[PDB]
Amino acid sequence: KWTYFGPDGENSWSKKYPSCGGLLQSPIDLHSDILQYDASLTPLEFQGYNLSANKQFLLTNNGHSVKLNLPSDMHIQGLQSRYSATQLHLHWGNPNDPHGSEHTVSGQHFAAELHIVHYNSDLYPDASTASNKSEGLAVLAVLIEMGSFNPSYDKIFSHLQHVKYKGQEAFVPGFNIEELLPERTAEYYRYRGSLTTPPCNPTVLWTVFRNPVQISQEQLLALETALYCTHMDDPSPREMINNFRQVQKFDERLVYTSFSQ
Amino acid sequence: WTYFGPDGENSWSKKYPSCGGLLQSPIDLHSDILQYDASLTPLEFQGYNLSANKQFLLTNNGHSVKLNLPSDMHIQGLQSRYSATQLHLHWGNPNDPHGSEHTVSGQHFAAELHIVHYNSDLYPDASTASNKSEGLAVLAVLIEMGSFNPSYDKIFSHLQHVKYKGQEAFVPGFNIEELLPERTAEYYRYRGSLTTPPCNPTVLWTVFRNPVQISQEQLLALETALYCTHMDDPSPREMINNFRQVQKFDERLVYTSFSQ
Ligand SMILES: COc1c(F)c(S(N)(=O)=O)c(F)c(NC2CCCCCCC2)c1S(=O)(=O)CCCO
Ligand SMILES: COc1c(F)c(S(N)(=O)=O)c(F)c(NC2CCCCCCC2)c1S(=O)(=O)CCCO
Ligand SMILES: [Zn+2]
Ligand SMILES: [Zn+2]
Repeated sequence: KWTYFGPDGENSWSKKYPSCGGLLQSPIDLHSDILQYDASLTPLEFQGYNLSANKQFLLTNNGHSVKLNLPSDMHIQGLQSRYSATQLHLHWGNPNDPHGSEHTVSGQHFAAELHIVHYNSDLYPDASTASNKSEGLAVLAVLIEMGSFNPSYDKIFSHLQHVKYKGQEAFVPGFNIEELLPERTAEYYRYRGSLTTPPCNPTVLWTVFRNPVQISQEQLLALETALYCTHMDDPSPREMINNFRQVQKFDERLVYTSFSQ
Repeated sequence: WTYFGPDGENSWSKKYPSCGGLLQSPIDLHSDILQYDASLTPLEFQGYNLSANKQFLLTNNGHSVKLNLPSDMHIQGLQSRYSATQLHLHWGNPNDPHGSEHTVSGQHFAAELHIVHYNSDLYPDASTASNKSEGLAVLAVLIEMGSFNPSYDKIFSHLQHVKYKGQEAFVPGFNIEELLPERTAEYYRYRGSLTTPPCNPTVLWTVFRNPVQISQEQLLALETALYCTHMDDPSPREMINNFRQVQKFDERLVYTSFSQ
């Protein structure tokens, strides 16, 4: 029953989910004082991201976000283990305040954020097993700005009126997930953190790409208005808006960058 | 309660339920939520010129450094008189010297001064006022780096004597209005909360628009002089990063006394 607003909102998550009050929490504000270049942060390789358009992938409203399941033959390499994709999802604001990224850059929110969740498939047989192990998860984050219409993101957003309510599922034809990534993916921020939702496990290696992508105001409005956190038959409906966590204290961490300027 | 580890701000709501309730402070003061309000006339700071012949208690309470203030000191210009009770500060650390509580357009200032007052027309003391309607009013001064500030030094020159939790020192009276910035007529105003436990949503906030300056050495002194542990603690903890993260603030406004 955790939420982003009211008595079950984020200042209360730790009452039920102790790690949400623990160390290494995400998201964070990316600002100069805590950035340090690291020349070892070489480019990731995106393997099997080009999903067949003749296949289909499950889109689910889970009550907290909209997620797309991804196949385990999709991987990132370049890490010291190979990590396999498990799902992607988004975080966003609301129609009257389209400023719902989780990470901030120099104190500013972007309109939204995409997360592509992977797990260490060298070591673990599924993401649920990996999720409570050190470096078990690797999440890629793409900052999203209001801008031009994005046909690639629309391959997801065009299905939103079919997963309006919690528990609903739809199919999305495959497409090349690398189309959701920004330019110059070799340029990224890297840090050790956590899930940004309960149970807040501090088991995530985060990669936030330096450059944002754009989606239109109309795409953001669809994202911000189509979805509910509640079931179709709930007599107390709740709009799925503002589903981002506030940024967290650093706890002495630095953020490492693959770019020096 | 603390500002880190297991007893840090995400856990305050366990013992202090209002920390997970409504109207929480601090917040980001940013353009899209500001609205000019002509009713926001200047405050008057009365009895702020504290007698040099009196002394005022400075404490390290393990969370900040606080200076007790006398109840004859008050704000005029609100519907009720709000009498002073104490002032204190919030700051970051030398590696990231940006520890204000409020932010402006997403940016932290170096530090922030709060002068806490209570509604003495309605309530007999600050403790009684603290959980009641219209109970508290806090003035906030944003602090940045710049030239040396002799007035802030009237406080900071005492910090070494309150290095550890529980320690105290006496500060001779001075003019507290010297701690306020230029053009105090220009301010942000909103209804919010204490930024520490118990987080009561009973604070009328006034954040002055313009910051003050202190020197690099003054800011470093503030950031390095104090511990949040008692002197005999075999595991000392520096008092740094003693600010709360900004809170969500949806479907409201911060009112401004200025439009331009
Ligand atoms: C939108 O919610 C998120 C979420 F925000 C994040 S984030 N931002 O990447 O940390 C997630 F990683 C996940 N998924 C992970 C899947 C792999 C491991 C299994 C445990 C859940 C984590 C999810 S979730 O949709 O699955 C809901 C999890 C509720 O506990
Ligand atoms: C540094 O801690 C603060 C503090 F941050 C704030 S803030 N930022 O102005 O909301 C405070 F107001 C207070 N003092 C108030 C005094 C008047 C009412 C009695 C209850 C305590 C609030 C204090 S305190 O040093 O006294 C510690 C209180 C722990 O409960
Ligand atoms: Zn996420
Ligand atoms: Zn304060």
